Amino acid sequence: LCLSQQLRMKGDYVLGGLFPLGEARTRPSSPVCTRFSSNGLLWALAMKMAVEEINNKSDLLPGLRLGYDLFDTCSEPVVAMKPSLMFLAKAGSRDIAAYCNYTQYQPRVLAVIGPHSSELAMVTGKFFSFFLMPQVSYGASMELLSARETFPSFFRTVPSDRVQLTAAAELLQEFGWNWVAALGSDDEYGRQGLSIFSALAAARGICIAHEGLVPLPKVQDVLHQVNQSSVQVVLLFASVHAAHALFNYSISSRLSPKVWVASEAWLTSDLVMGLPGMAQMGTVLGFLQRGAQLHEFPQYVKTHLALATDPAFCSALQRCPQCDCITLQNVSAGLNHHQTFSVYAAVYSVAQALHNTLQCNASGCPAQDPVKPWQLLENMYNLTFHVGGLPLRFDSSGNVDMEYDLKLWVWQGSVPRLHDVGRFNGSLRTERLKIRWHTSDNQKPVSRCSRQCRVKGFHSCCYDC
Amino acid sequence: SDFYLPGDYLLGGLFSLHFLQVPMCKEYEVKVIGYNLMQAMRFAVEEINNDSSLLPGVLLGYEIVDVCYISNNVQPVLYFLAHEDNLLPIQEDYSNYISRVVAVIGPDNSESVMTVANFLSLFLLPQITYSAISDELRDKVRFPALLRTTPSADHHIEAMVQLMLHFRWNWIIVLVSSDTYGRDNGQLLGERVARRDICIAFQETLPTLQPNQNMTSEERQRLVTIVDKLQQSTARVVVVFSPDLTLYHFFNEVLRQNFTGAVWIASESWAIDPVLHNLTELRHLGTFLGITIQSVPIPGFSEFREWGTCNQECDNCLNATLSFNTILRLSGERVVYSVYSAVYAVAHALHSLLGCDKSTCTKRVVYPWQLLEEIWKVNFTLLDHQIFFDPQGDVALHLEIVQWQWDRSQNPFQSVASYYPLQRQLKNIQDISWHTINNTIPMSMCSKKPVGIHVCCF
Ligand SMILES: *[C@@H]1O[C@H](CO)[C@@H](O)[C@H](O)[C@H]1NC(C)=O
Ligand SMILES: *[C@@H]1O[C@H](CO)[C@@H](O)[C@H](O)[C@H]1NC(C)=O
Ligand SMILES: *[C@@H]1O[C@H](CO)[C@@H](O)[C@H](O)[C@H]1NC(C)=O
Ligand SMILES: *[C@@H]1O[C@H](CO)[C@@H](O)[C@H](O)[C@H]1NC(C)=O
Ligand SMILES: *[C@@H]1O[C@H](CO)[C@@H](O)[C@H](O)[C@H]1NC(C)=O
Ligand SMILES: *[C@@H]1O[C@H](CO)[C@@H](O)[C@H](O)[C@H]1NC(C)=O
Ligand SMILES: *[C@@H]1O[C@H](CO)[C@@H](O)[C@H](O)[C@H]1NC(C)=O
Ligand SMILES: *[C@@H]1O[C@H](CO)[C@@H](O)[C@H](O)[C@H]1NC(C)=O
Ligand SMILES: *[C@@H]1O[C@H](CO)[C@@H](O)[C@H](O)[C@H]1NC(C)=O
Ligand SMILES: *[C@@H]1O[C@H](CO)[C@@H](O)[C@H](O)[C@H]1NC(C)=O
Ligand SMILES: *[C@@H]1O[C@H](CO)[C@@H](O)[C@H](O)[C@H]1NC(C)=O
Ligand SMILES: *[C@@H]1O[C@H](CO)[C@@H](O)[C@H](O)[C@H]1NC(C)=O
Ligand SMILES: *[C@@H]1O[C@H](CO)[C@@H](O)[C@H](O)[C@H]1NC(C)=O
Ligand SMILES: *[C@@H]1O[C@H](CO)[C@@H](O)[C@H](O)[C@H]1NC(C)=O
Ligand SMILES: *[C@@H]1O[C@H](CO)[C@@H](O)[C@H](O)[C@H]1NC(C)=O
Repeated sequence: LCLSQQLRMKGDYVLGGLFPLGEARTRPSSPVCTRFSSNGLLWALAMKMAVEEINNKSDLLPGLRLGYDLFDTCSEPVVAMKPSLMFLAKAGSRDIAAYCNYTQYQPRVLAVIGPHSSELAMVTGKFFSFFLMPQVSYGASMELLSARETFPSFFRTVPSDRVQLTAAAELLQEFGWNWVAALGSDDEYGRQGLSIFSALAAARGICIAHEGLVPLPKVQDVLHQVNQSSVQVVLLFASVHAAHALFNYSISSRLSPKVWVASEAWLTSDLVMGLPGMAQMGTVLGFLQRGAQLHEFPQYVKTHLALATDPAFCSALQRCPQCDCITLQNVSAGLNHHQTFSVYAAVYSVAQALHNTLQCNASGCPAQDPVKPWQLLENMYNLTFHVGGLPLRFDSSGNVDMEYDLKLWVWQGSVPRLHDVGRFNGSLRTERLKIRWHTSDNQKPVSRCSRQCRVKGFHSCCYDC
Repeated sequence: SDFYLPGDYLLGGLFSLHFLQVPMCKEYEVKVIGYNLMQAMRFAVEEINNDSSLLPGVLLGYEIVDVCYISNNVQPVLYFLAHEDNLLPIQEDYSNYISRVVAVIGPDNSESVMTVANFLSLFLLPQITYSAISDELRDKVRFPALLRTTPSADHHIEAMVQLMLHFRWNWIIVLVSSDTYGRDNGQLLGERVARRDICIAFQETLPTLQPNQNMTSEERQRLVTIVDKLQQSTARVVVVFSPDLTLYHFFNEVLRQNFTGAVWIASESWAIDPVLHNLTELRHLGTFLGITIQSVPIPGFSEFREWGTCNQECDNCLNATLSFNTILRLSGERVVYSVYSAVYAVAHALHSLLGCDKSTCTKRVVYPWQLLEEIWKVNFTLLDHQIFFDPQGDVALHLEIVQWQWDRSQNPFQSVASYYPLQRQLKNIQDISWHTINNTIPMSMCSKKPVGIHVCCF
């Protein structure tokens, strides 16, 4: 299909890409991923579309071409480290020197559109921070990436987990639920979510009755401890598989309905929405990211896949050997993905930061020596970049800002659907008169403890008067 | 200087001696423990060279680089992996690639070891870490080339639980720190303690507060609330999982608030911490116990220590360790022997790989993956301890519950129990001087029909 041949195009400033194009030792041999992942290719194509339509623009990066180096990084970090080491090699050379600091390097890519994975983002950001290479990531949400002490050059176009956990704590405090149970997946995502929510609850007056980790596919003990407390609201900050395992077990065990606060991982995933019998396990309330979508992206994918088949185009014109032997059917499933806008916005943010750094103007742009990657960091913080007509900004911590929508599962003929019952923009706003609860009538469930009159709670907050 | 000795086979060393501009590690406050461990590694290399039986005719060199706790854990690794011209090639296969160092004695904190191992895994360069106790380092698919000469937090938590069971404490308080170390340690202790009929009254997180700094009022109120919760609670055994730096402010409130009569259990972070025992005012707070490594006396190392590119030099280390010489001498060797045995395990693996015996060796070229292959199978006697690695890259070195007795003329941390990781059983428990009126063992029970979530309470 000559598709993998288009993961590289030269330019005045070449971008870098870390996408999960493929999926899965005694010798130090880099593993090769032969399995094909559709999301990785879709995100690579989103970055490609952003770069090409930036090149088409006249008032953004005038008179200069923008390239990219899309590199397949599996979920493993050992396979992703090699593209990073190639990223930081001197242009035209296959060696990376061992200098005492960043100022002596001349990297071959201006910036890196970092990995989707949060653990991979941690590893590659820790590596890139030595060289002060700007790396803006899509879909890496875990909060500890926001520490400028250890990640001076890590940016992201997705909100961190702290924003949604603050929204959840605000929802608990507004609804009067100050006696709740907090659960998280046993992986790093759930543990970090639990650690953040502990401090948020302690600051907001909420006490956690029980704080457990749900294992990925024990669970009986976790659900028994949850039931031991008179807790009506449970915050489940877990991944899709851990949440699915817990919900399957509690459905099989006929566990009583509860208010479930949903992370963005399983709030919308059809694996848990379509689980039979879930309608009898209480209301699911979650915060879903309020972001835009690439309206012309599916058209772009289909026309690019159609054009890749022409022998003349490829003749005029490996990273992903399995990307050649595919068809439109293998990729049309995830065409309307939200992370495509995140990749597109990351590319646009790097383009705007570069345009500001060179001090280019609409008619033309001044000529000077090429800028090092560390020169972008000054103009990446405190930066306003417009993506699809909607303004976006990078925080002092490298975090982007977007609103959230409070959604609930409304059941109609065993078909759960999301409806807007709130909106978070740093301050929660809800319409509880249109929230349909699971109780006998439409009364909000009561999950409360008395702070003043026997001590109780995981952190010894409440009292049993 | 002492940060480099030319030799036939080099040996990287990473020791913790302490956005546009990068603050070098040399400007931070000097940590004596790192310099002590670095001297331990140098003495081990020197003693290996002295001895004509192990690696005969082969010089063992090293390249020691000052690493920080978090700040710098990248360039050191890039420098070790590069050639003599500070140039590291990028290639898919490293089976025939020769690095400057053949193995590294890795850093001492979990995050630094993870960062170094995530980049050494591409070359399968051996890395033996001392004093790092994360249970996550036991993953040999995530860290194929990572080994360890200390027990993990598994055995530290096991020792704590056995100490609790021996003295019949089933009502304990857990205080963790905000960093990943305290959270992981507290979660592991809780999950282990929940199945041995010991209940946790509550758990709290201490704020991140480095000493010698001005702290805000919110942290002060948090400490006030935590100490008030401690005082109100009926549990009189407190386990603290926090770095050795962040506890000075917290113990001052326990004292300023005058909360007395508790048994404090210390993680390895601050159990043998000499500057923290230097406080000398916590004596009225109860009894202090701590989990750490058994002392292994290295003959000739105390006299060797007393006799003595970038991030590779410190100046205040000698003058800082001069004032701690006598307490370090009396406390023995705990992590020093870990560095010693790491160096000796690497040397024995090199000796086995070269295939020589009491005569000149073959002096062949060595790839670090080959040395990593050969080092899993080392099994030798070093100072009357058997040094061999578990299938998860760990050495079963005996732990020790140690009791803080305030006496400069004796061992400042008196050993009271010995933990054996191989059998996971704590034995040889000696007399403990209790804070009670008649030296009776303190009681930590919530109950002399169930009440509450805890099974221990009724
Ligand atoms: C760029 O403009 C060309 C015409 O100059 C057009 O054919 C192409 O589709 C555009 N590409 C984009 C918008 O990505
Ligand atoms: C859960 O708690 C309820 C209410 O106390 C109780 O009836 C039930 O037996 C408990 N266990 C399960 C498995 O539902
Ligand atoms: C749900 O849990 C039950 C009870 O343990 C088990 O038999 C069943 O296989 C689980 N279902 C799935 C889809 O894993
Ligand atoms: C394309 O789809 C077909 C039909 O499902 C499948 O057999 C093939 O492996 C796919 N190609 C890939 C994954 O590269
Ligand atoms: C814009 O940049 C061009 C090219 O460097 C320069 O000649 C011109 O003066 C700048 N300003 C305007 C207003 O065109
Ligand atoms: C930088 O942030 C400050 C403080 O929020 C703001 O006033 C300023 O406009 C920002 N600068 C930009 C967006 O260029
Ligand atoms: C956030 O939403 C509230 C209403 O919920 C509104 O009054 C406020 O202006 C909004 N803030 C921003 C910064 O948009
Ligand atoms: C980088 O290292 C060089 C080594 O020559 C030194 O001169 C320079 O000051 C360093 N830059 C920093 C620390 O920002
Ligand atoms: C042996 O090691 C000691 C340190 O204990 C050192 O002083 C000495 O030079 C070495 N060689 C001999 C021959 O003693
Ligand atoms: C703040 O720091 C200064 C300077 O070290 C010190 O003298 C003072 O005691 C600290 N605290 C307050 C409350 O000023
Ligand atoms: C103990 O500390 C408390 C709390 O600050 C203080 O009021 C009291 O004077 C101190 N001394 C005694 C002997 O209680
Ligand atoms: C230990 O504490 C004492 C008493 O405050 C102090 O004088 C001494 O400097 C401290 N440090 C040592 C002995 O290293
Ligand atoms: C150590 O302190 C002594 C005085 O006690 C001084 O003479 C010497 O220069 C110091 N050494 C250093 C700062 O390296
Ligand atoms: C190591 O050697 C000792 C002494 O010969 C032996 O008893 C022990 O089984 C060996 N250990 C292993 C793990 O092979
Ligand atoms: C302490 O023990 C001694 C020795 O048996 C006994 O005489 C004394 O009465 C005891 N005191 C208390 C307060 O139990």
